[PDB]
Parts: sequence; structure tokens; C-alpha cells
Amino acid sequence: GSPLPVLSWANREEVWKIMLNKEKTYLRDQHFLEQHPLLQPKMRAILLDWLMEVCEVYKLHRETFYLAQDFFDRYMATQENVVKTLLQLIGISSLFIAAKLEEIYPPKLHQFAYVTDGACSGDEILTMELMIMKALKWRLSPLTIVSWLNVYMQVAYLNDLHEVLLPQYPQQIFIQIAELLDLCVLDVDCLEFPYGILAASALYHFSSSELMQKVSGYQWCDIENCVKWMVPFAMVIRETGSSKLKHFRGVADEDAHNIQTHRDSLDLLDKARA
Amino acid sequence: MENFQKVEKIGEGTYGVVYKARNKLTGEVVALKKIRLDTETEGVPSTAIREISLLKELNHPNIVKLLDVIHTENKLYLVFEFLHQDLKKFMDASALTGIPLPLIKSYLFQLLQGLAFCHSHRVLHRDLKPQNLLINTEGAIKLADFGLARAFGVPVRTYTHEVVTLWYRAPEILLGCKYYSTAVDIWSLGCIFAEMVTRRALFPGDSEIDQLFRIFRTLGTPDEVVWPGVTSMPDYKPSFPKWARQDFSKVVPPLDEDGRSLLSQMLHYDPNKRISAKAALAHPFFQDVTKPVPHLRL
Ligand SMILES: CC1(NC(=O)O[C@@H]2CC[C@H](c3cc(NC(=O)CCc4cccnc4)n[nH]3)C2)CC1
Repeated sequence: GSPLPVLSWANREEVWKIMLNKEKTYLRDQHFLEQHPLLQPKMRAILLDWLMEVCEVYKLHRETFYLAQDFFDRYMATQENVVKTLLQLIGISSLFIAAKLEEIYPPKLHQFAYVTDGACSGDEILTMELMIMKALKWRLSPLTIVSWLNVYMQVAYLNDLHEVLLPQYPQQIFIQIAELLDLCVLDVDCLEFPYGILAASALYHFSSSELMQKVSGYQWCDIENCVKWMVPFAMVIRETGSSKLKHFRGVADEDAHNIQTHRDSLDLLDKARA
Repeated sequence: MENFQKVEKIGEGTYGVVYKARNKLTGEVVALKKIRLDTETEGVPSTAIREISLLKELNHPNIVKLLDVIHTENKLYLVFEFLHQDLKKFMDASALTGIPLPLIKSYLFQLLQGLAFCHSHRVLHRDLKPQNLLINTEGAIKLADFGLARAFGVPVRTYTHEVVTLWYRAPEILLGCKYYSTAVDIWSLGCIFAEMVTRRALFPGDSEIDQLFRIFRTLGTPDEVVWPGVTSMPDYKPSFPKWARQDFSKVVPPLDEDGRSLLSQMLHYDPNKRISAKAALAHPFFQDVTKPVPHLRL
């Protein structure tokens, strides 16, 4: 189904079809680390969590992080046999490509080399960003996990105006659901489920299946397998509580929810294993 | 990166260094945008990464195609489809005799189709001007230069301010709106539409305030009735002079009744009321060019 209202600028079913048709172009592989036998799934969690903290220090948007995560996962699916010391360069260069794509005033190249504690040169990043974009066939416009949550939050708070392009939803509950998604993305087995399924399953845990289906278009049976897998991650967030909305210097409050945050979520990821 | 022989330099600007190349074996001609990577401290430019990724997913008959992206010798070559002339050079060559009305309608119809394809894919062009509209010798016209383009989300957020070349910049941009989307491209096409009719630019301003006053002098100084919320916009001033809206019989004399109606809806002050590209295709101005499809009531 399609949860978008009537769109004045295009056929509502045409815009939704294109968004769904793109998700078939961008492939995921929850077992791409079998192509890299020396790597372990936890190394990916430590890398992505480090990129989250880097994003918060430079106040990069959540969309920028999930672009880097998607660039990292799809690039490793094209490569074979990668060492641990090569992971930091691939991750920081994926964030460099993502920051230049998403931010209005992105950080400079030397700042991306600066946060690596001197382990990645500015020219090492330039070499890596070319290899990443060429290996991905320059397909660098995916619908991230966090971009779907933005769609689901807009339709949930829609009025009779049906103006789907002007944002209007509570920032408080948005960062709470994003907090659940930031934890689940550290686990590699999330790639089994499409990005749109993952976001709808996290919204369901903070609301209901009626609101989920109203704003995502997916029936309960489409997300049941994902909801059951997201079960341990949801309660870990419920046991510790929902985080508060942060204010960031230089970032307007009407955009403060879009800034990537970071907690010590690596401890919370291990509790979701049992 | 062989088999291609440079034939003529097309130009150098914000896009980059564009050459006209010709395949020696097949006789095929392309346009080569060359990017010297050794002179780019920040690696591949952000405008280059955006345009490549957007054009690799915007395959349409009215969009200049990106054919290949070759990287060699610290150079990044973008291979484009070649068209022999831009619209501005065509309008200048047609300034004396005028562009025939069936050709203006055919060109605007094709431009709206390419823009509707962009907006349905959630992509703003944000630099629609005659220099970026390319024509071939087979009656077609295509959108070019997506370096200033951006994919917008649903919902959108605050994007880059002061976009679009000044003559084709929508009034909501000039007044400093926080959010914007597809309406800014329609305003540009409305200016290009009238420019094809009158053979001169519609609002040729030399500053932000002069561009806004030229719009006010033709369409009238907007108020809360014609544009709700205009008096609260950041760059709005109560000291704006009060000009009366001019009769479109004088603004675009050659345009008939259906033409003035479509142009008015493309130049509506309110971005929420401004006609969309898809709806403009269904306007009675193109009722002789296109025929409607049956609509499933389900
Ligand atoms: C360059 C620009 N900006 C841009 O980004 O255009 C992209 C990049 C190159 C691609 C392109 C351009 C093109 N024809 C022309 O430019 C007409 C001018 C000319 C002059 C001499 C010999 N022949 C042709 N065919 N294909 C698409 C359009 C403004």
C-alpha cells in the first residue's frame, strides 16, 4: 500500500512507486562479512558507533551518518578480504562522501583526517573516496533508514492540509525512535530487513500497529519478522528510558532533532544478544 | 579514455571545462566535462558527486544523459549526451522573426515533462535558465547542468539559500523563505515561457531588491490575500511600493487566452498555489498537443 496523501506536485502513487522501486536497485547483504573472513561483526558496530560520535562533534545530520553506513555496507559487499586497519579509512571516507553530499557547509578534508588521530592522511581519504564511489557504480542516493522515519513521522502528524513537504511533528519522539534505530544499525543482521521495514518496526515499538500501517503502508505481517528481531533492542531502550532532545550551538531548534547524537550504546548492544 | 578526439571547446564555467568530443570509430559525438582532481584539495567536488548520482537515476528523454564517468590520471571525465545549441542562443537567433508559437508550445511541453520527471523523483533543479536548456536538430529540448540540483526529502528541511540565477529566481527565495521545494523550478519555467514569447527577459534585475521590484511592477505588490504569510517573511518590508498588477494582454501580447492562464498559474506568488509541472501538462494550453489517459477511479 501507499500511505502518502494526494500530492499536488505529482501523482501520489508515482512518487511512492519510485521510492519503492529504488529500494530494489540498492541491494543489502546481511552476510557480506563472509567475504571478509578476518573481520568480525562487532568491528562494524565499533566503527559505526565511532562515526556517530564523529557526527555529533561536528554536528552532522543523521542522514549523513546513515549515508556513510549504507556506503560502507554496500562497498564491502563488492570487495573481498579486508583487514582491520583498513576499516577506519573506509568508514571516514564514506562519511567524507556523505558529508559533501548532504551538508551545506561540510567540514574540510583535513578535519576528516584530523579525527583519525593521524592514522589516515588527507590524500589517503581522497584515494579511498574515489575507490568507494567507483565500486558503488556512483549509486550514492539511497533511501536511508533515518529518511524513512522522517516520512513516517510526517504522515503520522498530517492534517486536512495534506502538505507533506512542510515538516510538522514532535522532535521529542523522533529522537526516541531514532535512538532505537541507531542501536539496531550496529547489528549486521539488520540488513536482512529492508530499510523501510526497519524504520516502521521501530515506530511500531513506540506506538501501535495501526499508526504504523497508516503511515508506512506495510501490513503487520510484513514487519512481524523484523519486529520480533527488534524485540531485544526495543526493551533495552525501554529499560534505560527515552533520551531528551539536545540543543546544539549554531543549530536552530527547529532543526535540532536532525543532528546525529551519540551515547555509550555499545554496552546496550550486548544486552540485546540474549 | 581513448577513442575520443576533442573537436571544439564548449565552454568553461561553474560546471567545469566542457569539450565536444567525437568517437573516431563509431562517429559518435559526446560532451566531455573534465575535472582536474590534482587542483581540488577537497577531492571530487560536492557539486560533481551530486550531479553524477542524480543523473545516473534520472534517465528521461528530456534530460541530458550522463553516459559514463571515467577516472584516469588524476582527472575525472564525465561523458554526456551532446546537443548542438542552448535555448538562449536559439532565442537570440530568433529574436527578429520570433519563435513560432507551435515550437514554443512544443518546447514548454517537453520542459514540463522533464521537470515533472525530476519532481516525481524528488529532485529540484534550482538553476533553470535558457543557458541550461539544450536543443538538438530533431525538435527536442532537454534539461542540463544538475550541479545546483538537490534531492529533497519528504518532508523537506532548510536547504541552500539564494539559489537560482537572479533573473529566474522565485519571489519566495528573494524574500528569504526557510523551506522551499518544487515551486521554484516552475517559476523559472514561467519566466522562460514568457521570454520565448516576448523575445526578452521577463524580470531582468541587477540586484535582489531590484529583481523583487521588477516582479512587483508586473504582477502587483503581493499581500496576505494573494499570498498568506508574505508580510511575515524575513525580507519583507512594509515600505514596499504598491504597484498594480498589469494586464497580461500587455505583458505577453502574442499569447492567447489559454497561454495567459497557464503563465499566470506558473507565476502565482503563493508557492502552495503555484501550478505543478504535472498539472501544467494537463492545462488546456496543451489540449491540442496531448490527449488525456483514462484515469482508474481506484
Ligand atoms: C555547458 C552547459 N552546462 C552543463 O552542465 O551542460 C552539461 C555538461 C556538458 C553536456 C552538454 C552540452 C551540450 N551542448 C552545448 O552546451 C551548446 C554550446 C556549444 C558550443 C560549441 C560547440 N557545440 C556546442 N551537449 N551536451 C551537458 C550547458 C551550459
